[PDB]
Amino acid sequence: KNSLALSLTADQMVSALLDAEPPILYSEYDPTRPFSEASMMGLLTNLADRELVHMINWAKRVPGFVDLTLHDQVHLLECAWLEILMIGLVWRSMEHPGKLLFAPNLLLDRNQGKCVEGMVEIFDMLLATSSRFRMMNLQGEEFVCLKSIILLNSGVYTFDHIHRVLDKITDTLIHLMAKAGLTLQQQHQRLAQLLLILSHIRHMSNKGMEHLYSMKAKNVVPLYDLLLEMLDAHR
Amino acid sequence: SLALSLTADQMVSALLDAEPPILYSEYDPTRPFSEASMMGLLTNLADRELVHMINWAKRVPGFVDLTLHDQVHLLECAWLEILMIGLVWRSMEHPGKLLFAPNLLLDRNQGKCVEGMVEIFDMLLATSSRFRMMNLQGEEFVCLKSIILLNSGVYTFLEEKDHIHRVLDKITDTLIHLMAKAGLTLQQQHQRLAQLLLILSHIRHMSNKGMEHLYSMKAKNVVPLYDLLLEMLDAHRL
Amino acid sequence: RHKILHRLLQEG
Amino acid sequence: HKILHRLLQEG
Ligand SMILES: OCc1cc(Br)c(-c2ccc(O)cc2)c(-c2ccoc2)c1
Ligand SMILES: OCc1cc(Br)c(-c2ccc(O)cc2)c(-c2ccoc2)c1
Repeated sequence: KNSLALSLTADQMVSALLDAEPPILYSEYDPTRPFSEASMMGLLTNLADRELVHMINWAKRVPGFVDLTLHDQVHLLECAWLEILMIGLVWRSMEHPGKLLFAPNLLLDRNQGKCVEGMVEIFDMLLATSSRFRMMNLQGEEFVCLKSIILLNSGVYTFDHIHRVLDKITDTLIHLMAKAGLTLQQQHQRLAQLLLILSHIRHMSNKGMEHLYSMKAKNVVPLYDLLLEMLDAHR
Repeated sequence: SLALSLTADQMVSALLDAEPPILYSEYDPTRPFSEASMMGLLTNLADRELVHMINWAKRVPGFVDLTLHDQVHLLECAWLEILMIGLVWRSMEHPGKLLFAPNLLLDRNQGKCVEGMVEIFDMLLATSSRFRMMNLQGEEFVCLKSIILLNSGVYTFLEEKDHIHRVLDKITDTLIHLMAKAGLTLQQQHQRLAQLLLILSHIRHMSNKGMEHLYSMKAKNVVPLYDLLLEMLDAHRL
Repeated sequence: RHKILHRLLQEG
Repeated sequence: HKILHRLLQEG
């Protein structure tokens, strides 16, 4: 079959994406504070491990993702998994200035980042990206569009259908902006501002991947089943 | 502020005129390749490229409007990305080859001479193909390079920042101006714009990967005493 | 090879 | 006072 994604209109693309959104998971309910280096890293890796399962279900509901061979699907996910978890974290943290909402019951300030060696540097980048999201008034509809772009774009050079789907999402993004009453010039400018943010998400992902591998070497955090495999994906 | 006062066509001329020259490497065709000479060729070239990059940055509209502290940070953050997009651009019309310099075109096999260099080469080759695939033009390239400079470390530093975001919008306008003039429809204009900026994510990725590779070579004692380059390298592991 | 990711991508 | 700092300052 041809890809049923290309026939979708802007509105159907938007509702298909909002409908695919993964649930928001909770962390451990132990109120023991403050965290140690291991307890902290343990909470985060346990959470991500569980989020990655829902991330995978989410990917399959992204218009045009299942039309790709199993090979490609695997490749795109292994390449962008940390970027996707992070933009999700940045999005959820938008309304909580100076804080990272890893989960409803796990709202961390930058200070708590010091609990883990080398973690505060990453926390600062995530917080700044978060203020950036807040100052631009990022909308949920724009957010799901951005997250889908990371999925399809990050490992796309590592290989026409995918590029046609990206154009679709780009059109969907402008549609959302015209709908918000933005002038032509403001639409193009905003499109640019949003996409430039992906360069930052990528940088954040690279740093966090290295930092996560570090922790692994120290033999601290219990890397879980799926997370470990996703981590190993990066030779 | 002449920066926010430039028209689209003047921005283009400003950037095109600031383009640094294409430099040659110390490559001797008769000298057998080793892990040390190949890394020696690249770092020796890069070190000379850095001086031109610093002088080019000064001509990028708005850059000198920033405090020296901000200028230093933007360049310490973007230097390898800029070198890389420059490298990918030069290699556009050479399928399968990376034109590090006019007298130094390397293929992936030649890249195996350095431990773990081949995967970086593969990424640059792929990005280069992408450039061919969409027929990237010179005017668009200079815009991308200036965007990298202004955007890479813009959040890792608030008014001086507001200034940067306005020049960035001026560049987005120029990119639009260039596309409209080329006959592209409105829809085609916003799609190619996204295609262009999506490249920056890949540029940033290769930059992070190559920065790790470079640091690793530095711990193997195969990277010459190039102070500027080394200083640019150390700024990434505070 | 065997990957949990394969299991989640296929079992759906 | 990095080298970059100096090269940036110098006219
Ligand atoms: O150690 C650097 C690090 C930093 C962060 Br920030 C995360 C993280 C990102 C999103 C999320 O929803 C939960 C955790 C991880 C991490 C842990 C497991 O997988 C990713 C590792
Ligand atoms: O070892 C990883 C590595 C890989 C590459 Br590919 C380069 C390089 C990139 C662009 C250019 O114009 C010249 C060299 C460098 C590098 C960067 C600075 O000095 C050497 C380091």
